[PDB]
Amino acid sequence: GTSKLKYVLQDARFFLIKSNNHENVSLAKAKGVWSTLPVNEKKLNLAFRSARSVILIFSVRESGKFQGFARLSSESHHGGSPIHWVLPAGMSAKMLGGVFKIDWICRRELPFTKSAHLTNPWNEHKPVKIGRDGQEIELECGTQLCLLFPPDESIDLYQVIHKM
Repeated sequence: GTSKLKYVLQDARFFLIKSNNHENVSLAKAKGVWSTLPVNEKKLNLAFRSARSVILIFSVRESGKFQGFARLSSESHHGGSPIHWVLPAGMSAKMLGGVFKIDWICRRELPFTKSAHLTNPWNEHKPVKIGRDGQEIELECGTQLCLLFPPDESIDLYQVIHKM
């Protein structure tokens, strides 16, 4: 192991990402990309310039779990190959912001039952599973949450460390 993970998480910022379907998290895991609505895009871009690591912690709505976490490797950008997200009903791709490149740190899941002792001061000290898409997670809560995930032995944090 956990030592390189702790190094990556040192003074990181953390954001809760809520997806309405597994297809979008699967696409993000395969392609190393994420896109969000402009209100969250602006916050993530500010954070990316502001901290050594910005960590996105993903949860599919109604799943009762987190599906993993990843680190921003870029600010948002436009003009690339279109990602075929499964968009919510009535949503258009034009409504989205740009695309963030992300490096996955853990692709394993964590059930909410394992994070019940962690509350987020920035969301009224509600359990950290609770929050709108884009809710920032306070440093200590987010660090402890990420350390709860099962180790993902497929990932080598050496290359992510060099991006810091």
